[PDB]
Amino acid sequence: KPKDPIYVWAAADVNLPGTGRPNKSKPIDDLLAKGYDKGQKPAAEEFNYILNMSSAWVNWIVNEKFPELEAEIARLLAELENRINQQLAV
Amino acid sequence: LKDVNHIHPLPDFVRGGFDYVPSDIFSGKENFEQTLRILLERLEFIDQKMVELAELRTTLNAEDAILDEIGRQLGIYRNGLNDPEYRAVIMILTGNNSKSGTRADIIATLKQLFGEDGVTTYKGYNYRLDINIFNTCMEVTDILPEIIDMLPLVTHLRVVENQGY
Repeated sequence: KPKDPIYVWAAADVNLPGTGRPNKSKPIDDLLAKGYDKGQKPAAEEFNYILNMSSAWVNWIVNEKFPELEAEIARLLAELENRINQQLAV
Repeated sequence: LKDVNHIHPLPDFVRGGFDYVPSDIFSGKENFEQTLRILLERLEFIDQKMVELAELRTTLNAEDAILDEIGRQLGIYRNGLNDPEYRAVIMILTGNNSKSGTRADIIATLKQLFGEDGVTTYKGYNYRLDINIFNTCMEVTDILPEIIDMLPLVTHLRVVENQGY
């Protein structure tokens, strides 16, 4: 298992001092469809955005989705048992 | 061997004319010379300013106070541009009138704004074109509108600027 907590990249949403523009931006769809080439060069915004999206979704999967799915699993069984046992007592 | 532009300050203007004193009759009298020198030296100042009246009116050296007049004749208004880049836009728009937006052509126009190695251009399959800047000496957002104008009708453009490679 992974040994360390999962940090987000460029978590904050602020204007960078060097640029004065938001630290993250969506890459243009055309670039997503194909990616970089020899001559083409990466921009800071897209670079930060990709890693930020990856880390944020990893958080949402690990620390959010599984815990609540487990809680729902337990709750479903508890409610089913209650419903059945009511009739059984009847 | 000789400059074609004859508009220059007259070399040694002062000693000329003094050469027309007939036979040194007055030379060494220190009374007539001063009277003549005082009058002639006034023409020196006027003679000098005759050049700047022509030199300074060229678009290369024109100051902002009058550069606006040059731009006004061409329809390129100052808007919010400042002097160093207002000169650039004037050159860019004027140069656009004899262009065809070819790959070799586009490199030439960008050459005057970023030195020799300050710019490079990548090309893409579906109308994609890219511009790279390495040694910008002026703020680019205000120059951007023109950079679009000299491109084909259907170009797809990205702009990225950085210092150095």
